[PDB]
Formats: sequence, C-alpha cells, structure tokens
Amino acid sequence: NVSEALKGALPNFIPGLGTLYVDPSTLPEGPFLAYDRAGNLVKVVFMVPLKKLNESHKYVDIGTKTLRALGITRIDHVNMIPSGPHPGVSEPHYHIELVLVSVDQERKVLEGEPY
Amino acid sequence: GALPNFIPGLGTLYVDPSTLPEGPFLAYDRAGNLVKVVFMVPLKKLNESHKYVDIGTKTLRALGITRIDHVNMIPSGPHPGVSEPHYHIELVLVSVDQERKVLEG
Amino acid sequence: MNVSEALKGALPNFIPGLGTLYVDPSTLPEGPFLAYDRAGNLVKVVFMVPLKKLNESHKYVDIGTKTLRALGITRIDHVNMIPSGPHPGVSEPHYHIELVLVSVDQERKVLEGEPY
Amino acid sequence: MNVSEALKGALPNFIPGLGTLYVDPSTLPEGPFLAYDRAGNLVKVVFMVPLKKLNESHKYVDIGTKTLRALGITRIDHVNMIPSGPHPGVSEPHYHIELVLVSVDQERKVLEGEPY
Amino acid sequence: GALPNFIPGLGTLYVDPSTLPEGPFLAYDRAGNLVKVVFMVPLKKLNESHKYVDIGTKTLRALGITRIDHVNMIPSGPHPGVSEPHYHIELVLVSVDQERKVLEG
Amino acid sequence: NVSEALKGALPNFIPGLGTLYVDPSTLPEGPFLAYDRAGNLVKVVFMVPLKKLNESHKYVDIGTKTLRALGITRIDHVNMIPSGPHPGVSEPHYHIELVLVSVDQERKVLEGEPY
Amino acid sequence: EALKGALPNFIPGLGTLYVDPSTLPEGPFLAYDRAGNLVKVVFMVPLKKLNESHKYVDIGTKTLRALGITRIDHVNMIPSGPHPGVSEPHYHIELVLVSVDQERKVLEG
Amino acid sequence: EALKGALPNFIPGLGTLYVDPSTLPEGPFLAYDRAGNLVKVVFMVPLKKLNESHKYVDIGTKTLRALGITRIDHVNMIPSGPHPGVSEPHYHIELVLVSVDQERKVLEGEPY
Amino acid sequence: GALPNFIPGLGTLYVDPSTLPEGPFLAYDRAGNLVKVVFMVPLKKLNESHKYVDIGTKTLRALGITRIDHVNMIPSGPHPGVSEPHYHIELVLVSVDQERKVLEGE
Amino acid sequence: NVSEALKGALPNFIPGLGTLYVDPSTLPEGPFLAYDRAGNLVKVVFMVPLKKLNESHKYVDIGTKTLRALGITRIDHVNMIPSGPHPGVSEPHYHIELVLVSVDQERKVLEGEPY
Amino acid sequence: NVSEALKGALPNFIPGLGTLYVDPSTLPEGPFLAYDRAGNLVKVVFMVPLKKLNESHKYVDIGTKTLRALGITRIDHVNMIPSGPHPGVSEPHYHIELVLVSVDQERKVLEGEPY
Amino acid sequence: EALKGALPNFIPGLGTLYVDPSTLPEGPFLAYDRAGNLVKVVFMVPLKKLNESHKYVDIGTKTLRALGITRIDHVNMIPSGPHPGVSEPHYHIELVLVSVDQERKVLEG
Amino acid sequence: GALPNFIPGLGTLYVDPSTLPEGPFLAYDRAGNLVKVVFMVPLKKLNESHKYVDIGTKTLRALGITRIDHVNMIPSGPHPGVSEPHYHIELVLVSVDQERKVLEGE
Amino acid sequence: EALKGALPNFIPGLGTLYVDPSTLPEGPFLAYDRAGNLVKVVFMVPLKKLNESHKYVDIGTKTLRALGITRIDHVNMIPSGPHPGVSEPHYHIELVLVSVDQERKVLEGEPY
Amino acid sequence: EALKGALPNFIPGLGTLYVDPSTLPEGPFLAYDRAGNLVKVVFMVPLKKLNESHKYVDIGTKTLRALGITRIDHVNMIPSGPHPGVSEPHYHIELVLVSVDQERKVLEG
Amino acid sequence: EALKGALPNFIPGLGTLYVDPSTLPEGPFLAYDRAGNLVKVVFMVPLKKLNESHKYVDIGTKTLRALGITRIDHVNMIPSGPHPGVSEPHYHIELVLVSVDQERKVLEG
Amino acid sequence: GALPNFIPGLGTLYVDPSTLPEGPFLAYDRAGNLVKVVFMVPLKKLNESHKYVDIGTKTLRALGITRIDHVNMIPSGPHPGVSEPHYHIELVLVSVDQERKVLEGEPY
Amino acid sequence: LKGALPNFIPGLGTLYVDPSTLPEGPFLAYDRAGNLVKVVFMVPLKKLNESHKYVDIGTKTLRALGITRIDHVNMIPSGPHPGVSEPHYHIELVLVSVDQERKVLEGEP
Repeated sequence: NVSEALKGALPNFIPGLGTLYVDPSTLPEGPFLAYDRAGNLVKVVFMVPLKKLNESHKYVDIGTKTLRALGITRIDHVNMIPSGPHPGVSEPHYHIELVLVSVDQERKVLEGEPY
Repeated sequence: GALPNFIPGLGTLYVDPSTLPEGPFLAYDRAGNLVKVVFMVPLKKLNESHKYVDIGTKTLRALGITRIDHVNMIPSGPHPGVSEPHYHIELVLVSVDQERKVLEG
Repeated sequence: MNVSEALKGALPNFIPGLGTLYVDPSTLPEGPFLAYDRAGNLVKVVFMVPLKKLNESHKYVDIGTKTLRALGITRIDHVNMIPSGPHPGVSEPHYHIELVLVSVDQERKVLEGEPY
Repeated sequence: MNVSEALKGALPNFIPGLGTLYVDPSTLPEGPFLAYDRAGNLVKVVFMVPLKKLNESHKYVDIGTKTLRALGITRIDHVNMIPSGPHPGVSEPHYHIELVLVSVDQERKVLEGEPY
Repeated sequence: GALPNFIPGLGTLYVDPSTLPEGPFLAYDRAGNLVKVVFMVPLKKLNESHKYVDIGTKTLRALGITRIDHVNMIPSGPHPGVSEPHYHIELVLVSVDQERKVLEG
Repeated sequence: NVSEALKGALPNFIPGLGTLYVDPSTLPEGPFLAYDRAGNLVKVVFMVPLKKLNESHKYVDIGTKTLRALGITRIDHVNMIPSGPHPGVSEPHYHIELVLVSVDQERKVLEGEPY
Repeated sequence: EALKGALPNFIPGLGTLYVDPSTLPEGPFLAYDRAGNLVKVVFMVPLKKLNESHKYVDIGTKTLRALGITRIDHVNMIPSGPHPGVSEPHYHIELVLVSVDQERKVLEG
Repeated sequence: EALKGALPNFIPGLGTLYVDPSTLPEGPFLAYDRAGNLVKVVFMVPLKKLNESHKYVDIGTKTLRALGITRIDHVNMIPSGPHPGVSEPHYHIELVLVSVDQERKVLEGEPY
Repeated sequence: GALPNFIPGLGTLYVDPSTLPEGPFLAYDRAGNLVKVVFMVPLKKLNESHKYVDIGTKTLRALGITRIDHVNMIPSGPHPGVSEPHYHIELVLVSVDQERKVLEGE
Repeated sequence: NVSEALKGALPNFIPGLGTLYVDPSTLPEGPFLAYDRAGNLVKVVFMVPLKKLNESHKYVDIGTKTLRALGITRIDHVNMIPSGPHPGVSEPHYHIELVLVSVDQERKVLEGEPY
Repeated sequence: NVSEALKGALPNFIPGLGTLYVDPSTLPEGPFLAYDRAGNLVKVVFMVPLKKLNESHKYVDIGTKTLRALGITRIDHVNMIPSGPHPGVSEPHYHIELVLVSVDQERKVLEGEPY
Repeated sequence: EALKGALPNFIPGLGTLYVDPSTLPEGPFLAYDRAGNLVKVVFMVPLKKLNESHKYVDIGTKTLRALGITRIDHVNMIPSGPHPGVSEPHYHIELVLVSVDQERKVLEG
Repeated sequence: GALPNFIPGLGTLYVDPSTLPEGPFLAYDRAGNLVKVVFMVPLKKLNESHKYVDIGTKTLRALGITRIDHVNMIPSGPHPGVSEPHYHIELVLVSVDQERKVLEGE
Repeated sequence: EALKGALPNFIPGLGTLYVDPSTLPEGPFLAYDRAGNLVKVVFMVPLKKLNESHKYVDIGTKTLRALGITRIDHVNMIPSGPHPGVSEPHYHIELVLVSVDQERKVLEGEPY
Repeated sequence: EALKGALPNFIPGLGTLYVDPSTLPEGPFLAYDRAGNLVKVVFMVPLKKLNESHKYVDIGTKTLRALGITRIDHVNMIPSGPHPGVSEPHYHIELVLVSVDQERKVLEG
Repeated sequence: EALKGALPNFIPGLGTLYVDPSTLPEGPFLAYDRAGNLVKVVFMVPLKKLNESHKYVDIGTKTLRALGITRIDHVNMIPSGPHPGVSEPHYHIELVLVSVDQERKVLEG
Repeated sequence: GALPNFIPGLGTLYVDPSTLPEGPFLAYDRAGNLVKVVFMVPLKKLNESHKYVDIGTKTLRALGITRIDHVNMIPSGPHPGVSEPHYHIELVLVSVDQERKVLEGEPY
Repeated sequence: LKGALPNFIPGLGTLYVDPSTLPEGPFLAYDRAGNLVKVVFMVPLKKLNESHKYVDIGTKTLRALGITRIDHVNMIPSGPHPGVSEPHYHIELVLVSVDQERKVLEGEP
C-alpha cells in the first residue's frame, strides 16, 4: 500500500497548527515554529501563562536565539489566541503568533477552521 | 507549558487553540501514531441543548480514507486547572485493546 | 393501479431528514443507527445517548465496534451532536452523536431535511 | 542547517499540478499512475495513451487491473481526458485518462495546479 | 426505436440524451445489473486536443462507494447510423471475464 | 451488507433520465414515463425519428392511452432534445418532453447534468 | 368607452389563435374555440432547427404555468400545412386538451 | 343573468387586449394586466408598408386622448409573422407603462 | 446656450451619441419646449427582424409624467450625411397641427 | 402648479448630455461644457469631423481660452465617442471627452444609458 | 464662470430634503412638498408634534387644499421619521411622508444618506 | 357552491376592515364601505414606538403598489381610542380616497 | 419658498431628519448663501469615546468644489427643546467677520 | 551634500504629517500620501476643554487659507488617549479629501 | 550603486516618452522634458479604429488618477505621422500641461 | 510654506512614538530613535481583554505590510509602566528590530 | 525630482548601464519595495535563434531573496520611441493584483 | 510501484509538467539527486510573433516552489526534440550557477 507508506514517512501535521518544532532549550516561552505540508515556515509562536501576566512579570529579550537562526521572516500579521486549561495544559496561556503569510493563507495552508 | 506531554490514558494531545474548547483534539501514542480524534464537549453546552453541527470538518477530512474502529464517550477525569465537566467523544482508529496498550492506560 | 404507486410501494421506507434507517437490534439502545439515502448509500452513523447518563458520568467504551467493522474504509466528513426529546416516543432528553460521511450540505440534500 | 530544509528534505517529491506520482514499472507505458497529495491521500488514477494508437484502433482491454485491485473501495468523482505532447520527454501526442477521486476543485487545490 | 435493446458486447445502454455524445452511458446486463460506465468519445475531439475536464460527475457520484475492476478503451465497432469514429472509455465494475459473460460478447 | 442489499432491491435509476417505464404496446412513440428516486412522476417523453419528420409524417392522437391513465399532470415546461445515432439507437430522434416540475428541479431530482 | 376586445379571426383547424410575438417562431401559440375555451397549446418548430439538432430546453414555461393545465388528452406532431406567407416548413407540436373528435369539431377542422 | 362573458381572455404575454375597431389595422391595442392596469399601448404596422415608405401621421390620437396620463417607461419594437393568422411580416411598436421586468411579470410572459 | 441648428419638422435635435443610431432623439421647438421623442430605426434592422426591447428607458424616465398626443412613423426624408433609409418612430407631445407649426414643418 | 413651474424655471438638461454650453467663437471644435442638474461641470467635449482626421488635419492649441476660464478640472478619464451622420450632423464625428468624475458617476449625473 | 452662474440660477436644493415648498396657510402641518433637481414631486410630508400625538389630538381632513392642486400622485410607500428637538425645532416631531417613487429612488434623487 | 365570499366585520367609522395578519400591528389595514369600494388605507401606529423614536421607512409598499392609488383626497391622523381587547394606544395614519363627507357617510361613522 | 425660522448665529438651518442628531446641518444666510456645515455632536457620545467615521459624506459631496475658510467648535448655546449638551463642529465658508454678519450673530 | 532628510516618515495610517508649529496644539495637521497628495486636515482637541465648554472660533484659518481648493468628502471624529505620549483624552476632527476607502488605501492604514 | 535610473529615448517633439506596454496601442503615453516634468498625456489612437466607429470609454483612468492633473493648459489632436517601424496611422490626443510655447521649447520640437 | 514635520516628543524607553488613533488601544504603535529609524512595533493589549480570553486575530496587518519588516531581533512582553493618564493595566507586546542593548541605547532607556 | 520618476504602470525604474539593452530593469513601488525584474528582448533576435545564456546574473546576485510570484511576457512596439517589436519578460515578486495596485497601472 | 520519475534528458534532467498547462507549462527540471535545477517556460515562437500577451503565468507552481533565489536567467531557442516540430523559446529561471547547471543536468557546455 502506497498511501499507508507515504503517510508513514510524512511528519505529523495537526490541522490548524501545522507541523510543529520547538527548541526544548527555549521552553517554556519558545517560540515554537509551525510549518505547512510543503515544509515552509508559516508562523512563529510565543507561549505565556496568563497567571504570569497577572503578576506583572516582565518578559524581555525573548526568542532571540530562535529568531537569529531563522533569518528572513517578513511578518504579515499578529494573532493572540488564548489556550488552556485542558488535558495537557494545566493553566491558561496565550499564544502570541507572528504569521508570515496572510490570515486567509494561514488558515488555508495549515488546514485550519476559519477564525 | 502550553505544549502537550504524553499522559496515560490519553496520549499526547494536540489541538488548534482557536477551536477550543471542543477541538477536536488529536491523540498520539509515544511513537507518534495517531490513535484517536477527541471532541472535548462541555457537559454544560449539552445541558443547554446546544446543537453541534458540522464540527471537526477540517481535521476529519485530513484523515483521508480511514477506518474508525470504535467510539468512546468518556467523562473528563481529574485534570489540573480544569474546572468544568466535559465529555470526551472519541473516534478511535485502533482496537480498544490496542488503544489501552499504546496509551499506557 | 398506476406505475408511480407500484414504485413507491417497492421503495424502502425513507423519512425526510432521517433517511432509511437500520440498526442491529442487539446494539440498542445506543446503536449505532445507519442512515441511507434514496440511492442506498450510507450517509451517517448515529449513536443515541441519554443526557442523564452523561450527567451521571456513565463511561461508554468500545461502542459500535460490531456495526462499524462491518462498514469498511471510508472518509468521515464531520460530526454533529443534535439534542432530542422528550416527546412522544422519547421519554427523556437524548443526544444523537452522528458520524457523517458526506459534507453537511450534501447530508441535508440527500436526506431531504430542513437546513440546519 | 534550518528545520525548514530538513523538513523539505524528508518530504517525498511533489510536483505542483501532478502531486506525488507512483506507478508499477511492470504496467508501463500505460500505467496507471497514482497521484497523491501532500497528505499522502490518493487523488487520482492516470492512464497514459498515445493518440496514434487510438487512431489505429488499438484495443485496450482489462487495463490497470493489478493496480486498481490493490486500491480498495472508493468513490469516483469524475473523469478528465487531458491532451499531452509532444515536448521534451514525450515524442508524440498522448492523452491522460484520469479517474479522479475528489471534486474537480479539490483536485486543483490539493495538487496545487493551475485552475482548468 | 429511441430506447435501448440488449446488444452483445455492450449490454443495454442507457444515457441522458442531453449529455450526448460522450454521455457517459450506463451498460446493464440482461438481469439489469450495472456492468460498466462508458464514455463515448469522438476520436475527432481527441485529434483536436479537446480537454475533457470534470465529466460524468453526476453519474459517477450516483455510484456511491464502489470498486472499479478495470478499464477498457475500445474503438467503436460497426453501429447502424453511426458515421464517425469514437472510443469507448469504459470503467468496468466486474472482472473482464465476468463482463464478457454477462454481456454475451 | 445493508448498502448492497438496499441497492439490490432499488429499481435502476439512470442519472439524467430517472427510473423509466414504458407501455410496450405504445412504442415506438411511447411516451415513456420518467420517475425520481422517491417514485414521483417527473416527465412524460414522446419519441420521434427525425427521418419521419423530414418525410412530413403526421402524428395524430398520440399517447392517448398513457395520458388517460395518468390523470393529473400539470405541465411546467417542454423540452425537445435530439438523440441518436449511437450504440442502441440506429437513427436520429427527438425526445419531446412534458416536464411536471421546474427545469431546475428536473435536473435536481433526476440527478442530471445542467443543460 | 369605444373599445372592444381584440380577438383574432377564427381559423378552421386552429380556432382563435393567440401568440406573444416575442416568443416567435416557436410560441407556444394558444388555440381557442368559438366559446372561448382553450383547445390546445402549439409549439411551432422549424424543421431546420431539428435537423440542426437544436436543443430546446424549458420552453413555454410562463405560458404553461399561467394556464395551469392539468389534463392533456393527446399530443399531435403535424407538418406545417401551407399557410399564406409561411415559406419554411415547421412542425406543430400540439398539446391537446380535448379528444381528437372534439378537437376537429370545436375547431371546425 | 346579464353576467358578462364576451370579455377577452387574459393571454400570458399579451394580457387582456382591447382595441378601437375604428382604428384597425394599426390600432393601437390596449393591453391590461389581471388587476385592470393598462400595461402598454401597441401599434401594428406591416413591414411592407415601411419598405414602401408609407407615412403614418397623427396615429392613435383618439385612443391616446381617452387615456390621458401615461408616463411611458420604455419602447419595444417586436417583429411578427408570417405564421398562421398573420400572412405578412409586421412589427409591434409598443409604448410600455411599467419597467421591462414588471411588464413580463404582470403580463406573465416568457422572459425576453 | 449652445443650441444646435434648428431643423424643419424636427426642431432642435439632441441625442446622446453613445445611443446612436436609434437614440431616441429629443426634438424641441424654438422656445425650448419638448415637442416629441424620436426613435430613428434603420429599415435594414427591421427587414432583418431585429428585436428591440426596452429602448429609450433613461430618456423616457427622465422626461416623466406627461401625455402623448399622437404617434408618427415616417420614412427618413432627405438629410445631408444620412445614407441608409430609417424610419422615425415619434411620440409627439402636441397636436399634429401644433407640431407642424412649432417645428415649422410642411 | 409648483412642479410644472419649477421645470420651466430650470435650464434645459438632456438625458445623456446634460446642460451644454460652448463659447460661440470656439465653434465648431469647442470644447462644449456639460453640466449636471446641480450645475457641476461633468465633462469637456471637443468635436472633430472624422474626415478631418482622415485628412491628417493638425489640431494644435485647441480649447485654450475656454480651459483657462475653468481652472481646477481634475481629469478622471477620457472617452472618444463616434457620432453622426444623422439630422443635425451632416457627417461622421468623434466626441473627445475629458471627464471629471468616474465613468459610472458620469452616466449617473447625466442620466444616460450605460455604455 | 458658467458653473458658478448656473448654481445661482438654480433653486435651493438640500441633500436629503430636496427643494421644498409649502402653502403658508397650511402651516404648521403642511403638507410640505419635496422636489428633486428636475422638479419632479418626490414626496408629500406632513409635520406633527409628538406632544400632540401624546395628547390624542384629532387631525382630520388634513392637506385637502394642497393635495387637490397636485392631481396624479401614485403613492409608492410611507415613511414616519422622528425629528427634533434641535435649533429650529423646539420640540420632538414626526414627519409623515407619502413617497411617490421607490425608497431607493428617493434617497437617490434627494441625494440623501441611506436609511 | 356552498362557498360564499368571506368578509370581516363592519366597524362604524372604519367599515369592513381587512389586514394581512403577518404585517401587524402597522398593517396597513384596508377599509371598505358596504359596496366594496376602498375608502382609505390605514397605518396602525403604536404611540409607544413613536415615543421611542422608531424610524418607519418604506412601509405599505406591496399593498400600495397593488392598489394603484393615484389620488388621495385627504389625510387623517387620529387616535385609535379604545377597542375591545386592544390595550395599547395607536394612531391611525389614514390615506382617505374620498371626500371627508363621503367618508362619514359610507363608513357610517 | 418655505424657509424655516432664521436663527442668530445659525441662519436658516436645514437638516435631513433621518441623519439626526449629528446631521450635518446646512446653515444659509438671508440671501440663500450656504455659510457653513454644522455637525451637532452630543458631548455624551464624545465622553463615551464614540468613533465617528465617514460622516456627512452625501451632503459634503453634493456641495462639491469650494473652499473652507475656518473651523469652529463651540458648545451648544441655549436652544429651546434641546436638553443635552452638544458641540457644533462647523466648517465655515466665509470669514469669521462675514459669518457674524450674515448670520447676524453676536 | 544638502540631501534633505529632516523630512517626516510616512507612517501607515497617518501618512506624512506636517503642522504649522504656530497653530499647536490644535493645528490643524496636514496628512499626505506617498505621492504628495493632501489626504486630510486634522484638528486636535482635548476632551477636557470640550467638557469645560471652551469655544474654538476661527480655527486653522492661516493653514486652510494656504490650501485654497479642498473639496471635502467626509468627516471623521476619532478619540485618542490616554496612552504613552498622550496624557489626556483627545478627539481628532478630520476633514478628509478622498472617499473613506481611498483614505485607508493611500495612507495604508488598518481598515475601520 | 551600479544601478542608475532607467529612462527611454528623447523624441524631439515628444520628449522622454514612457508607456505601460500592457496598455498599447492607446496608452496613454507620458511625455517628459529633460528636467523630468510631465509635459503632456498622449492617447495613441489608431485611425483604423476610428474609421470602424470604435467607442473608447473610460480610458487612462488609473494613470490619470495617479498623476492628479487639475489643470490642462491646452489640447492637441494631431496625426502621429511616420515613425520607424510604425506602419499604421494614429492620432495623438494630447492633454498638454504647459503653454504651447513652453511645449515647443522643452520638447525641443 | 510655514509648515514643518509633525513629530511627537521623544520618550525615554519609547523614542518617537506614533500610532494611528483609529487602531487604539492596541495600535500597533511605532517607536523610532532620534535618527529616525524604526526600533520596535508595539501592541498595547489591555490585561482585561486577555483575562476575558479575547481572541486577537490578524492585527497590525496593514502596518506590518507597509513596513516590510524582515528581521525581528527579539520580542518583549512588558507590563504597562505607569503613564500619565493611563489607569488600566496593559501589556506591551514588542517586536524589536535591534538588539536589547541597542534598544536601551537608541531609545535612551 | 532629483531621482528617476515613479511612472504609473511601470514604477520607478533602475538598471545597470552595462547590462543594456536586455537589462534586467528593476521596478520599484512608491515605498521603495522591489516589485519586479524585467528583461527586454527584440523579437527579431528570437526569430534569429539568438541564445541568451546567463542573463541578469550580476544584478540578480546583488538583489537577494526575491520569492517570485508569477511571470509576465508582454509584447511592446513598434511605436514612437521603439522602432521594432520587443518582449518584456517580467519576474513579478507580488500577486498580479498587488502589482497593478502598487505600480498604479491600468488593470490587465 | 516505485518512484515513477521520467527518463533523464541531457540538458533538462528529470522533466515534469502539468499537462493542462501545456504548451508553456512551466516545466520543472530536476537533477539525478532529485533537486530542482530550473523552472522552464516553453513559449511557442509563433505566439510571440503573434504578440500574445502572457500575464500572471506559472503562479501556482512558483508559489509552491517558494523560490527565493534565482541564480540566472536563460532564453534559449528550443534544442532539437523528437516529435517536437514548431520552434519554441525556453525561458529558464535557474537556481544554480551556470557551471553547476551544465554539470548536474549532464548537458553540453
């Protein structure tokens, strides 16, 4: 079976998220990188707990290493999506996304539900 | 953190946060194989007779031609931070025994 | 007798909005129920669950295995969860959990039901 | 090295407008060729036939049986018959007879090809 | 008449006349079982490099989940009144041997 | 298998034509009757060879028996579609159709390609 | 005040024949008997168009729906008899609402 | 009973048509919808008279005078004949009192 | 203002050129009174069975409420430049006698 | 009545042309000036015989006087419309128009038929 | 200039109201008559104070004189628009309008903001 | 046959009052005299909505178009006053097609 | 014609009621000259941070080419009937001195 | 080189902004697109002055005078502040010289 | 850097003539003098199309909007005359932004 | 002629800060150093909105596309320092185009 | 203007003098963004089978990342100022609609 | 079943094209290793001689290939190809140096 064989080789891709990669040494803020099925970088996502924001924590010079290694990003727009809690995420967070394509293209290449 | 870690009984759960709370969520075993699609339904919406119509369309279509082995409808267990009851409507892609084995729970 | 009636007479029972329904009696009350269109194509798989059981945290595990296995490979297009009851024939609130094998618009078209 | 390149490197060859192609070498030149999208889903089955053979009334019987049988149950959405050649790589006019397993719009979308 | 009669090798061929000449046509055996879907392509259009895109959509979808056993591409044989060459692009639903048997040709 | 069982029982229905019935004693003019998947009468179709028209043949009092047995037809529109020759039809014909629903409904219930 | 109903001259075989000119040549034409009852609906088709395999789709819709015909007795397909002025041959596809005997009678055929 | 029935029938596409017999063959003819509204005023002329350079002057005066208000919306010029009941080609010159869609609607005629 | 050359029987003719050849033309009398609306139809089109539907809409609507006295349908007389025969379908807003006077036409 | 009185007190406006003015000494080329019912200048139109164009006549420094007296024009687009021959226009002409509003606004304020 | 000259020679037209006239002896109810730039009657407007309505005042046989002098009206629709208080209108009022053209034509010929 | 024309009650001052119930409360209501002549078109406006500054735009369009009213004799704006079952005050915006004297006469008011 | 009661400082005010309360109002002087365009903004809306975007479009466009001499922003003075404070944002087409005269305002 | 650079930057949503310093704090400010076209004239007023019934009379005369032609399309009144750089609530009273879509386009600002 | 402004040839009487090739043949062409000032907008109209009665509607819209021309000094309608490679006659519809004397000067014509 | 570029007062830590008022409160705001170079893009988000789980989608699009930023050095998420007039707390989500050291330097932090 | 003008439909054009006449020419929008790279070739040279190899290498090298969106091949001339037929081969770096928008040209 | 890649061609390597986009394509040329070497538009000389205007071609392909760097461009008359009669021009967007191109595609220098 060719289809089963291709899918076996193919990296996991989660509709609405993409194929994710994150340098574990940059957690928990990240940012994680989201790629489409063709392997192009779609967005760079920073993660922050709401609690810390409520405590007025100051995040400074974040994602420097990752961004430096990325090179050209040409940001199209920004998203700030709330997340958590739910199985897997113990507290509310916000995903701060730097999207490198139009909002419609992002939904399109990441196969995500319209906002 | 905001990213998922393998949890016994559920596996590693991924989800497009903009589709919360229902999702659906994709659950993978440690080897990164998709085990099930999980809709996280707040029991509260069900008690208000909310009509869920055409949900999980993008995710399910991404499965392409597939085989659904069975369905589970399980009440959410204890989960840190979670404060309301939900039901896990699950479309499992492997046998109930395969599922229990690879999810380690 | 006219040909139309003879045709109508030979065609399986079809209910607008539900289709032609079949279920394995041994799988009741949950099912699943299989809904076919007028062409005999399987449109959706429907699980029936009482709301009260959900509120009492009943654990439904490995449901519809026999029925599902008998189906075969297929794409799943989307899911619906529709509230039902009570009313004559249904003594308490239920939820229809539906695994639909065609687009939501196609479902409403081939089952001839009112649009959502 | 960046992650994007490592990903691109691990992904099968995909040609915009054609998809990821595979064919049983023993079935050439006719095939059929199987075209998959980036998700690894089979999009279409393509038979290759030289126009000259059609003009000389060649009889093609029981074609693609081995390949087809290996597939499985599936819906067929539509058929295309697209002319091809000559050009580098194709010495004479051919026709691509395609059995497409998704809508024509979905085909153009998942294979990322120019609209018809 | 304008209605079809069982013809050896083809069976009983039905078609929505508004889709002529290509159709596609549906071929049934004497017991009324669908044997194959047949597109009747004028060889002339092929020589003019006509691009057939998205044809037989309504008929094929009517087949629902099916299995295509094999394909035939056969030049039209002698047919009363027919004056131009066509190719029968056939999507057969049974084995080539089953096909020859039930079509009596 | 329920699907195979249902389809086995179901009468043949040809997309764009419907489920056809014709009183053989009324051939070759007919008319044949075309029904949808629910068994409703969609159209009444008369058949005539082009050759006869070219010879000025006079068709008179056609389809009387069939029409009498039909009762209420309430015609919506008329179609005149050419047909033949092709495998199965030795000479050109015209299908003169009396359609009992709108032209869009006819295409819809008979699952036919748009005109 | 000085008007009167406009009514075409009776024509043996065709009765009082009306037609919306913008729908010509096909029509349909409406044929009435002396008493003012509708006898038949007639589509006037050029044989040339048929030999050209013209596809006639959804014709006479507004007319047919306005009349609300529910009973068609029979159908006629007759070659265009000689008519003063008409040079090309047409076929009269008639949807007759009464019997063939009543038709010839009421239309003084 | 004196129940009037010599009234013309409403014909889809034409409406209920009246004409002053002393104005024939040109008319004009008056077309009314089912409610009794005057929809259009129609003049009929043989194409042959036109080719023979005939001069139609001060036509339809009597009729138009008895109509008073009009407010014309558009004009149509429709060819007709030959066909059974019309031995020679004519043109229907129509002065329409409602928009073109309204005219097809109230007269229940086939769209243009 | 900028009035064009008065024409006997036609008066001062105005027409939107984008609507030629039919128009319709608006004919005014010396005093600026609208006397008639003129559709100039090439006989060739009539002979070819051209179907004219919904013409003059804008002009007729801008002219609004009023009354039509009579209608004329006269073949194009001698006009410099014009080379194919036309017919003038006219909707006159005054009596035929008043028309012959204001338009100073024979 | 008021209505009838108003129209009489209003300048002659021709559907599709507007209210025209032209400096007599600039005839026959003009340009003519077309105003809407509010008195706004809509377009500046130059009249040229087609025969002159075919004769390669040189029209230079045209409309200077009239244009000077206009001031702020703001050209939106240009049209070149053929005209004549017909009563009042003995030969074919072309109207060269410098329009000061969008093309749709033009047909709208001059109450003319769409192009 | 011509443009400036034209406007001066033209009647006062107010966007959204048109050119208004009212028989002084019918004040304060009117009706007022609103004309477009071509001098066509667009609407007939009656003015009533809201307080009178709340006092159950009986307005009977209003606008008879003005209406008689109008003749052919052809009512398309009615509007009831609240007005005031503001400078020039010491108390809340309602404008009862009998409009003689479609609602879109009304906003169009009176050059007013859409409702 | 056994079917007779169906006609609402005659309200002195209002006559035979008809109204498409789907257009309530405003209507317009149509008031006919005994003979079957339309005497006036009545918009039934709730005072409460006027106090709320409701903007009524394009009302009675289809009805007015269907009636084809070219001549309004006079307008009345009068309080509805009490009516059995009616608990909210309304104003009658009336387009009367006949003289005020004829109106009092035929509506027996 | 039917002119409303002249107001000192405002002149003859006209406004399309469907656009109240902001308007804009058109203020003319005795002679029928448009003197200024007035937007009447309820202070309450300003205090609530209301976002006014694209207002007065139709009126301003119908008034066309011209020049704005100066702008005024004055609180609503005493006006019978008016009960909430407003601000009059005015686009004046004449000098402030000429404004005080034609509008006969202090 | 005398290559001028003390020129303001084009800011998406604002354009290139100029003001006569002797007209501050009200201005008006002049906003230009990239081609150099004047898009809008902006007046700035503190909400507090409005609440204190301040009277702004004959404002922006000098500036408006030096602009001559204008042809105003619409008006905007936009609230602003408090935020870094603006300690008190203000309103931006804008006289716009192009349609509202054109203004967002040429100034390249976020849609309203 | 090594990049210099790219400028077309200077045609006496026409200057530095620019044109978006996708809008050919009509253009409009834009003619600049040596200093870089726009001297005139030129619509290049084929005589053949005029003889065919072609209707030119809404031409030069984007270009005119981009130039923001509020003052036209004068208009010229002159024959293009011969040009190397040009075999069809055209008329130059010109919107000249400067005096006719300045035009002859700066275009060195 | 008497004008001058409108330029907001410099603000230690924020530089010359611009914002299109219609995009408030979020902005983004654009921060420039004395030399006129863009230092960072700042979205000013109300903490209240975040606690309400507001979904911010596609913000700063026109601005970000007009600037054509290709290199982001780092990101900052800082609580709203005390600002004259600002009562509610916000978070400054900053996309910084230079190094953290250069930032504090050029913005005279 | 002390630098090349922005021309509607073309933008602001730059070219390496030594790469003439083929170029490529670089077209910028009003904001200074590179919109497209244009090669100019005479039809005549194509008909004579001239081989253009390794063109625009210098200029392309000093440009950098481009991310090509689409290609246009537009015929030009003859007309006043262009004595013979040429083809403009364009490598456009934005969508076709965006190109028309930022270079403010007439729609295709 | 295995990689169905076509036969290596000298100077064009493994060549792919979406048959529905013929004749221009563009074609994608890969080296033995499966790397993309160049994108090729095959334009029939006849079309150019006919002044055909090509606008927005190759969009889906180019967008999918996210080509950020083009090393050089070639415009070569079409080499001799079997069955290929009509002359074409190859507009090539090469992603590698001229040397590397000749090397990896096994084509003559």
